[PDB]
Amino acid sequence: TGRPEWIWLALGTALMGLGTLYFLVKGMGVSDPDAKKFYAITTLVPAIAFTMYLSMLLGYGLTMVPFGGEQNPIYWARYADWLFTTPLLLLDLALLVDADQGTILALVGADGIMIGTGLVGALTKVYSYRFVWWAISTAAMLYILYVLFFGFTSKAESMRPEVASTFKVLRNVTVVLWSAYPVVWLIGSEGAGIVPLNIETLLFMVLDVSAKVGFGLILLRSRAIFGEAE
Ligand SMILES: CCCCCCCC/C=C\CCCCCCCC(=O)OC[C@H](O)CO
Repeated sequence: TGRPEWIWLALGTALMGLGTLYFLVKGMGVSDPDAKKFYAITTLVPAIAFTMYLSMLLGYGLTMVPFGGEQNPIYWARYADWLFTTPLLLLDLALLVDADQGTILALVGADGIMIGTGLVGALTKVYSYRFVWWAISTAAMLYILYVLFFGFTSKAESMRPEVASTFKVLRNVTVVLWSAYPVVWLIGSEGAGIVPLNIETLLFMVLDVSAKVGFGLILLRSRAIFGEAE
């Protein structure tokens, strides 16, 4: 409670934990193999985020990085979370549209580059270089968003209508929410430092819960997750 952002870390921990438990209960008894994949991916996402939020709340997922002549508090646990949860969210989208394996690898690999370069930027001690890493990570994000809109055209013709509808909604949620992350980083403690760490933590908490629990609620309530069966 010594760090003002503790309240948002505590709320994030609670919301990710509750979301995990809800998805775990909701997925009980699901037998359809396709739906099992979506429940597994979508329950793992907030479960991982729960552990990383808790690690930030308890102080383990925080480190001090010297730059700008200050000791800057950097929550590195965010990147350990996103390293696994962001490819999993992309996998949800890719499986919906029955993406080619090559497209899945392009997405997951670009996503690993996005998170890894974000982590390097977050830990870099030379201030100006932090924004070089931010730019590379943003380029990887833009590549991901490009694929989400322009890499699935060969699947549109054979796509079930409920699949197309749910994918379109989830893709729009993804573009809007994922785009905000580089902005928050750029203006917050890890970039220019014009927004204080407590407001940055609040912003990432709203984004994370929306991108994980909100996204999951939309996906797991849809008929698109079930194979077409009589
Ligand atoms: C001047 C620096 C130039 C280098 C900047 C690199 C840094 C990372 C930037 C963007 C991510 C690149 C993602 C690379 C993954 C591309 C995979 C691919 O090409 O997939 C095509 C295939 O047809 C399947 O759809």
